[PDB]
Amino acid sequence: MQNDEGRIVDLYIPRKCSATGRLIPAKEHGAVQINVGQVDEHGRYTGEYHAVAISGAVRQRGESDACLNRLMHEKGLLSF
Amino acid sequence: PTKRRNGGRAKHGRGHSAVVRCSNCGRSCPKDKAIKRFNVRNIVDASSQRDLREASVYNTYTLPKLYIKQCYCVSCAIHSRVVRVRSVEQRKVRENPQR
Amino acid sequence: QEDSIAKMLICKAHIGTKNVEHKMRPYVFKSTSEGIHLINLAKTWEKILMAARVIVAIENPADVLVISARPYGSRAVLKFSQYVGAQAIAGRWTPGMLTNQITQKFMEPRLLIVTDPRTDAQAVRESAYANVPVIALCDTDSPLEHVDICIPCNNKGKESIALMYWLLAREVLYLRGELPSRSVPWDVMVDMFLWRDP
Amino acid sequence: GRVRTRTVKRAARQIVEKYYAKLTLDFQINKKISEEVAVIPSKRMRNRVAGFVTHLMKRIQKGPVRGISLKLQEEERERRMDFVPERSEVDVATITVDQDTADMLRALDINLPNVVV
Amino acid sequence: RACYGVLRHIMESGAKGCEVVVSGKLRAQRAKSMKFKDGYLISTGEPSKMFVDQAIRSVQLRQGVLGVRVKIMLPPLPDTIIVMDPK
Amino acid sequence: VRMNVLADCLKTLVNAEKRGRRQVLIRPSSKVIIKFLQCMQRRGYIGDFEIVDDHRAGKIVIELLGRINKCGVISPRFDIQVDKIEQFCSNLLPSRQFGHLVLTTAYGIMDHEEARRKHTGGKILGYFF
Amino acid sequence: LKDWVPITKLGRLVRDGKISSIEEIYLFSLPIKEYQIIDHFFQPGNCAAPLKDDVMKIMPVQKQTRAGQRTRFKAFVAVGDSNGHCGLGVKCAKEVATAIRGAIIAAKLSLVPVRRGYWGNKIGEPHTVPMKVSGRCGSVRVRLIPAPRGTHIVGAPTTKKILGFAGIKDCFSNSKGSTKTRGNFMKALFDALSQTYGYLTPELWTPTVYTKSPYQEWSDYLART
RNA sequence: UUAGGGGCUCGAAGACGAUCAGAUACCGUCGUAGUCUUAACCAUAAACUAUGCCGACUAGAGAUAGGAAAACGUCAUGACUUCUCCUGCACCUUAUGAGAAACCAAAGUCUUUGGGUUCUGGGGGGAGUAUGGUCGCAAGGCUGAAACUUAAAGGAAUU
Repeated sequence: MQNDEGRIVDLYIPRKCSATGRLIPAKEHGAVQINVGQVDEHGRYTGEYHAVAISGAVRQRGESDACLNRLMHEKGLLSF
Repeated sequence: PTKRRNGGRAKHGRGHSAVVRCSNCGRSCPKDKAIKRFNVRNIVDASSQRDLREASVYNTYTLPKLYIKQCYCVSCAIHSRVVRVRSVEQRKVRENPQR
Repeated sequence: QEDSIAKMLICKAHIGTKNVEHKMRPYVFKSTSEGIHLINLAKTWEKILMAARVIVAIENPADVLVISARPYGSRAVLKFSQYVGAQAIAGRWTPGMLTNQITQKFMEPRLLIVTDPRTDAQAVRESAYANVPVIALCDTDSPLEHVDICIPCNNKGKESIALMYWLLAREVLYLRGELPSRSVPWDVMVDMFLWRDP
Repeated sequence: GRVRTRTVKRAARQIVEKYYAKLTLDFQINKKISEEVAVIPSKRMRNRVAGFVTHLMKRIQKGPVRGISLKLQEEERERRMDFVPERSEVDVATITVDQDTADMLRALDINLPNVVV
Repeated sequence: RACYGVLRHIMESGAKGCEVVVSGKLRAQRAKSMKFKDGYLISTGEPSKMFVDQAIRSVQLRQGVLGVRVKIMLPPLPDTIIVMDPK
Repeated sequence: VRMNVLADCLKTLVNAEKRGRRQVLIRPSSKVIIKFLQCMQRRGYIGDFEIVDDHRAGKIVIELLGRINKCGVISPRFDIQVDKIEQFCSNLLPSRQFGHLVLTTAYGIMDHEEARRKHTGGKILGYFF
Repeated sequence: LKDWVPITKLGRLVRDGKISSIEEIYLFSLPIKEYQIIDHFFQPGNCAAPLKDDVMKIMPVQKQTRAGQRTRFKAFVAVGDSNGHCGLGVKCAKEVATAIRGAIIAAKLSLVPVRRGYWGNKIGEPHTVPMKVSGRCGSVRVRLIPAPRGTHIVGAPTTKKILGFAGIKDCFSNSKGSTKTRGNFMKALFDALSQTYGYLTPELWTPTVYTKSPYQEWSDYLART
């Protein structure tokens, strides 16, 4: 949301749910943000991670986990 | 408003069911909506039947049971306390009490 | 590696119920005669490797909960609270933990873990008021609604619950760096996680 | 009836938590004991709480009682919690599989020592 | 505004609880008794007469007389039992 | 029975959009739909799509993103006169800034933004935003 | 007045002054449970500007029980600071002033940010509902439409106030259904404005950054009591 | 209802006997038309799923009726078990889908408003009345007003 020349007007940007790509509003208290930690060789290790967020619209279906598998198959660390 | 989704008659894809007369009232109700208790029972109670086991001819005898199918009117049932009446939540259950 | 999959046979963790949910169906395979369904034991252990990496990457481990209504969880969960330094509840949950600030058992966790989402559904309902991601040990019966990250096992067997909470604690510890090498299996036995009759 | 209110319950229940030592199953020492440890204003109330203290001590004698912190059981509950045998698994090498359960690993791979009963 | 100010002083002073009733007509021709209460206040028994203190006055206005009650619970009760810790 | 082919497919699309599917198949497919989907695809509202060549009307399978709030159809296909493209989208579209009317014209199927600068109206077909 | 003892993770962080402003809370979608959190951000003079509260309506409600009737008063209160922040709250109580206290507390707790747009050309601070946004509550449909600058607000007097407390300068209101029930009408108007951020434009097609939460970055403070 | 058959039982009318202040009713005992059938009429019922008819897409589980395919399946062309497919009457669970709510896989996909089409409604009475028309052997059916009247009728839930 720009105007005239630069200056991103408005306050903040709503997070976009990974599973549906649909924006999470202010008062969705059923929203989630997972952190999943990486590992080095013979790890061990955390602190570097893949963040991922999903809305309460997706969760109350029961389709949270099936989509969250897809979002960490493409990263590498599952093999479904 | 609909007090029952069913309507209490339990009829689907007919347009016309069979009819039965109530065993007490007299009333023509539909067979589906009748409310029926098939009362099997032996003839001489339980306490009184030992007289027949004492008195009788033959070494043992099975006292043969009386088989009747009662059919009721709703109004005859609720008066006679076969069904009485239930809450809005507990209405929906269709199982057997006294299996 | 192979040995966790070998131990899952001794658990009877591959066994589940007659009825199977639509969501839980992918894990189950080759339903047996008698109408009992079997779980892919690769797909169980791959999701403990998932679920360990979620629990690690939390700074304070006390912000994790572990919950169980059923009494087979009670000795299991209270040993889990030692090694991963987490809060723990057993028995009756008392709703308005996560809502209701005034109540003196007001806990505001980041992550939440459950045995069965069927038996303590009231915990899993309350997670959706406070932005708390769940983890669950699912059976083929149990629902996935407000459940992130299933770990599909036998829930009802008293052996089988322990031998998940053994593998998580062990899995979490290696990630944590608590265990220096993977030549040793572990110091502590399985049988600290169990349940006894008296 | 002689049902006791929560003010009568709480006081008698709190005594056996912490002052469990001392008082015996006997009543007439407990009537005296209750008064000294804690304030009780009236004479009728001191018997009614002390009767319920001896009722709890009988129930503690009979079995383990719910709702009492005492912690003696915990000290002794933790000794049950502490104990462990040799092992309930890796026992012994081969595991009693079935027709269906063995054919998981034949499809899935992972080689192991197995049985087919 | 007046009755809260009187109720605030006795609560600040270190009374355990209180109430203040005002009967009689008020913004109306029919009578309508307003009631104000904060902190617990027993009504019954011999422990009423000691541990409460209670008072009543008249007060006279253009349209009629108002009532005014006050009742104030004070700080060895019958009901409460304070049990010691042994160490 | 089945009068508008385009009208069925956009309801099929917008349902399985709101449910939140990765990809959907539609049927029976046509020359109009691929051209209607092509002018969504320029503006960046859906990804790729295949069109299986079964020996029949055919099935169109689209990859899609979480981007279309809605697409619809205006039966009857009204005529509009370049003056009156501005009057329609004031009524129809959610704002003046974003969204598209889309309308068949003798220089091909196109958006109302393209129909203004080519300077030719035609029959209105549908919309999306 | 007064030094409240913060309860919960959010309460502790705000008093210390670790979280900067409420857009950080609204991003990660965290429930604000005490009103003392939101009292902190809107400080007098400092706030620019302080939150303003107006009492929309007072309605007497009666329950017929046994002998006599008991009447309680239900107080609708909207509250907002012009510049995109608005709220809507209700409470009932036996006296009138005791309802309005708790109504203002509930209004602050249900405080929602409102994005705002330009109607065509886009120069010099936004002034409108950015698209045609509907809201419903209980057979009251309300539809807010962008208007050109200087249009002002077109709508019911009730409509002017709670769009006024958002900061929306220009509108065209429509209103189907029974607008007589002001309890439903305010909720319908309010839940329209709540959905403004929820609606996805081509301006927000770019994939998100994912910053750390305020729960994450100030975890080590929340270890100690 | 009309004209022939048949007429057991039940039974609008009618008859007495009870009950009651009265009781032309409930209850009881008789009992003609009718009930049944061939040949014409009549054309309405809470004729109800009080939800028009085709079409697309939305969500699962277990039953069930009909047909079809598979299994070294179990017992003797068929019965049963396990599994999939369409086509039926439904049922349970749930919804960031809808609704005023009751409730609803349709009453969903509708202010983010347009797949095709038939019929009907516009506060409550007056009134389904009056008059005219037309169908009917009649009973009545279909079509169908006004003067005057009135601030509420009506729906779903709560105490």
